Amino acid sequence: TSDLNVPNLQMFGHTAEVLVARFDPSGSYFASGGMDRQILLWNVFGDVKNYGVLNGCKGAITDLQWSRDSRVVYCSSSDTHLMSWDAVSGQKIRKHKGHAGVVNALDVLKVELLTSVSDDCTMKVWDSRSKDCIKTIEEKYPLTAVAIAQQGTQVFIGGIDGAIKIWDLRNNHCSHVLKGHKDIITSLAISKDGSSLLSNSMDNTVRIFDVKPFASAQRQLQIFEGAIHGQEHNLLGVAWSRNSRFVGAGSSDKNVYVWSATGDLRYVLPGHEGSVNHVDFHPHQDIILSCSSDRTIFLGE
Amino acid sequence: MAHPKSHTNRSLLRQLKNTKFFQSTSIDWVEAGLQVCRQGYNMLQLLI
Amino acid sequence: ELARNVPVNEMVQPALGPANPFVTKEQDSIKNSITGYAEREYVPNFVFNQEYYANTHAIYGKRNFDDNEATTSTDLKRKSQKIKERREDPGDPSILEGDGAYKGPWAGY
Amino acid sequence: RLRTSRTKRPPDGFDEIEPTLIEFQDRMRQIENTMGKGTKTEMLAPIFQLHHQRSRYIYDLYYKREAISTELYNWLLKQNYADGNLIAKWKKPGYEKLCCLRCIQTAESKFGSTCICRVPKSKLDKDQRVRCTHCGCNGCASCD
Amino acid sequence: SLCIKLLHETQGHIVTMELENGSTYRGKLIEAEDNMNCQMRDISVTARDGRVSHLDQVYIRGSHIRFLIVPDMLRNAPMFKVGPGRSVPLPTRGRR
Amino acid sequence: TKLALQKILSKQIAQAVVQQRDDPVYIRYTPSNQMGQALSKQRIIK
Amino acid sequence: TTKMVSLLNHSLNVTTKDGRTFVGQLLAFDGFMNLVLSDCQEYRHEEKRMLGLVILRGEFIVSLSVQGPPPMLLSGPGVARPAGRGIPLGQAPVGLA
Amino acid sequence: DVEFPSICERCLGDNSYVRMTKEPLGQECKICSKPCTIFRWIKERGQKPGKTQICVGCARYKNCCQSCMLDLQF
Amino acid sequence: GNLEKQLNERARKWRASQKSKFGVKRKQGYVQTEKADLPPEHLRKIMKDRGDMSSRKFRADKRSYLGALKYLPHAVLKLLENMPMPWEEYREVKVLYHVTGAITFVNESPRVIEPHFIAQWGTMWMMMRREKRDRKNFKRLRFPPFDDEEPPFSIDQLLDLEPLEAIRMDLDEEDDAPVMDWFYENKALEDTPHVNGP
RNA sequence: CGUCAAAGCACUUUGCAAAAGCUAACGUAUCUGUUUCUUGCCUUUUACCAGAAACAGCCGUUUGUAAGGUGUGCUAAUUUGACUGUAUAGUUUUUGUAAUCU
Ligand SMILES: [Mg+2]
Ligand SMILES: [Zn+2]
Ligand SMILES: [Zn+2]
Ligand SMILES: [Zn+2]
Ligand SMILES: [Zn+2]
Ligand SMILES: [Zn+2]
Repeated sequence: TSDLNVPNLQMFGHTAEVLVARFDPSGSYFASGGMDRQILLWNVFGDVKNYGVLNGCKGAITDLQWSRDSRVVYCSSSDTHLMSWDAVSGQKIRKHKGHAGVVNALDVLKVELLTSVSDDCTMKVWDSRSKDCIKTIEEKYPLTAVAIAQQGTQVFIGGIDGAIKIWDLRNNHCSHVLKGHKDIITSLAISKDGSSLLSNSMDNTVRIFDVKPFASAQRQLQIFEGAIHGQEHNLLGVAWSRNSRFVGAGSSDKNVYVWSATGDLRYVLPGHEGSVNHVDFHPHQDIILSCSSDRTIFLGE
Repeated sequence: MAHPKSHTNRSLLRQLKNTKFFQSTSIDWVEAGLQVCRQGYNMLQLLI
Repeated sequence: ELARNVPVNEMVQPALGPANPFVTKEQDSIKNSITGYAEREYVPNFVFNQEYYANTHAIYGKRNFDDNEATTSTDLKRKSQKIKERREDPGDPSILEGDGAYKGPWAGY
Repeated sequence: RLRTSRTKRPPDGFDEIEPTLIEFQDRMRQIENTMGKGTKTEMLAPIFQLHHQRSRYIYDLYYKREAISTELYNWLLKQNYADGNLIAKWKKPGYEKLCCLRCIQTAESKFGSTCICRVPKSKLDKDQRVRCTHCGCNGCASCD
Repeated sequence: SLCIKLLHETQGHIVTMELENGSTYRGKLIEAEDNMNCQMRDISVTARDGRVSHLDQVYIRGSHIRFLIVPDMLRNAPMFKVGPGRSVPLPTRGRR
Repeated sequence: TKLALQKILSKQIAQAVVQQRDDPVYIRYTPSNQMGQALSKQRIIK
Repeated sequence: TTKMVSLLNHSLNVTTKDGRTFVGQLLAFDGFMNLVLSDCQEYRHEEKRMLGLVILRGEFIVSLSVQGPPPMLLSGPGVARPAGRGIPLGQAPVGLA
Repeated sequence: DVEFPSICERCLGDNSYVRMTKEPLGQECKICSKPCTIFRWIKERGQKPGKTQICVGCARYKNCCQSCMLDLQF
Repeated sequence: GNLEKQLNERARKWRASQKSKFGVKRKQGYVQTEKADLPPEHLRKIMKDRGDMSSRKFRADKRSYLGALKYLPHAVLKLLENMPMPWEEYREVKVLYHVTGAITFVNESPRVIEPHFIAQWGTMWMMMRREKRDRKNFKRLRFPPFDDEEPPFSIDQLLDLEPLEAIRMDLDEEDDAPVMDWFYENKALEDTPHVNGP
């Protein structure tokens, strides 16, 4: 039901747990990285082989984000850094410093704006050339995941408190909280249009919220059970489909979960050898990507 | 005279040092010689 | 090694049989080894270690029936305080033959 | 290590601490000769004991009573009168009272773990407070 | 400097230059200096109005030069890196 | 055939260099009702 | 003067003390900002003249501006292979057993 | 994949979580007289470690426990 | 109470997990360390206790003790390669030994400065010629030096004696000022900027 | 010496990879073995004799790279790289022979 040569494709590589693997915005390429301090670039169609490796990072790739140009790659390292890798040549462009802990998550803007959080209880927004944090937000407990709105003024940061913080970069007014969760928010992902937020938390419930200035109270849309988190306190990802009607998630119970956005479970397919850190959908076809802490990444439909 | 052939660096002593059955220290040379002589004598006696 | 991706609701997977009475308890379970089932799993070291630690501690507590302690940050030091006071002092090096001879980590109880 | 009558004279602060180092050497010899009462690895435990004690004596000379000059202390480390690596471990937090250096490294254990002595006694059960097999250590953790 | 190096390169060719008067000179360059003093042969002077005269040997002072039209095939002349002390752009083999 | 022959050849050739290959593997194990009793909880191995 | 180096090989138009304008490609400059322009056109008030390789004196130059951009991974250890998913009979997190 | 030796949970300890090591070709089967791998673990803290004594071919043809040799059914 | 303590405990556990996963010096959750050197008395005691291996206390190690017979010639080569030169009274060698006490490889290579080596050996040539001329009665060492059935010499009493004096030229106070303090060292200029390092 | 850039730096342990492209010392040093030939001494074998060709082993060396150790720092230290790098109002360019109209 796609252009893939095989319905299921196992990808072998890396020397340790793989923590992130993200599609190119064009849907033609994707990269992967993990505890081996290495980034691997792939080809979605054809022989599905490597065409480059991104060496030089001095830490585990906690997260990475493709650029809209599909020419530069931004990687977040556990060693309190944020490198900019030129995909087509493989040289160091810039290294953004300023954090004080492991940088957990990263996101990119529709405008060259980067955002990140780290265990130093801070959030920093970076210009692609400033090499310094133009804005910094300080919290009381460490932050775990970020989501930037494609429009470019609201950022959603989820951390220990179990409540999503919405920050307006210009306003600096924060008296609006998306309460409802009760434990650590592992990942956040914004819908393609920018109306709905996907949240996953260690309180075992994958929930969905609406992102609008106006609401009819109880902004909580619905919750999904089943996706359970283990005792390793991993950062499990969630994904938005290209049509934003199928929400995806990974669970530490060796399960990949796809929901119909209406509360009905759709996929329960097992197949992983360890906790599945990240899950993603192809922006064009019905491919689903899996990334588990077992040195392997799965292809999908 | 043969031009040396390419090969990766390998050494017996480093491989042995990697294992947990070998330790390291610094001693007088004469003490090491006496130890080697005694060990060789004991080995030859045990095979006889 | 199921090669076809397939939805959830046809995952009941029924045996479709009279469910033979003749099988005994020794056949109710599927296994690879003679004793039971065993298969690969990618557990990171730390989680396996700490949870095994907790289970061993619980087993010892059940065996000895002595579970009258708490857990906190300062409570760790407070628990260590009495074990320290029970211990004899460590001597001072260069005092070396009795009458306060140095014994450090090797000090008894 | 061994010094002759015609060797270069050690720094000035050496002679007043020379006799106790001599005593350390004497007892190390006695331990070498002394045989029996243990398994293959237990008879080798008192060596590390005295070695740690000797290094601690030198460490106490410098870092706690400033009784020796820096020149003499570098000389002592260079003459192997003290273990530089053990002192380096003693200078960082969490290893103030380290027993030896074999009880910290994980490549010498069956399951890639440090020794029992490195573990605080508060989380250790009362029954499993035993003597280390590496060196007889009875608790390294800084808390104790 | 690279510009005076190119001007020196031109010597022996035919170069056209105009001075602060507005007159243009068409002749063979035979000498040049760091000051851009130039020696010329077989000059065909075109005045500002348009009058055409001829000269045989001139020594134009450098300070009265606007620009020169160097022959085209000197576009590929090498532009060498110049160190701090060096006064002529030449190939280098030492430190810099 | 190439794969099978290469595998058997590497196995045969492998029979002096000190072997250094140490890395833990974890396995999820399930006991099964040996002598009645009440079975046992699931175990995993290091 | 480091910025001036960034203008090498760019296309430049230079207004002169006379008032003319030369357009062309920059080859090399000078400390006195003597300019070397390749494929130079003359703007005399507008009249077009081909000049070619031209060396402008430093005094003659008044201002300059650009008009155009300058004319302009090995392998990895990854290998893919098809495979299927093997369903386990358990439902528990990796740590818990 | 040379995965496990078959041992009953009576001599596998009362802890649901134990660690064990293998030494390939470490002993000759006390029945097969065959090169077989050894497995060592700890039943419970404070007793001597156990180990498997018979190969995988045996204790399976006999339906027995490789360490305690009590039959796995009775 | 309540919220503050609960969030503090949750942050504690999360930070412990993060430290384990991405520790400063941790590889797979454990701290990294380097294989260190044991005191020489460890090896001395091992070799003293083992003796002639005529005790059942070490009966489990005999197979390994005998298997090191395969690598003994390597130990012989490493020992003979590092024999002390005439101008040094004693030489301390980095050694690598079996915990059994089975084998003992001198784990070093005798790297020297070539001009320095040639100068030292030319000096030895001068002094040896001078002493052969001046001795007037040279008593050669007998062979074998020790009695056939004599027990091997005890290291306990070899460490108590003064190591006597070696062949050393009287280097001039002024003419040979540059090389006075290091001409007869083992690692001549190890700690000076004249050599890269240890 | 100066400016700019990024890299903590000095020393050191271990793993992996590579080492003639344009005829030239990876090692200014120097051993052993196998196969196929030709020899020497030879009652037969090992052990040998000494030349060649084709192959290997061992003792060593250099570089890149990755993860650590020790000592000092990040409230600065060092290393690496790049650079069209310096004065100057008094004639040869940057402290105006300019305005005025045409
Ligand atoms: Mg015969
Ligand atoms: Zn200890
Ligand atoms: Zn110890
Ligand atoms: Zn210990
Ligand atoms: Zn059993
Ligand atoms: Zn058998």
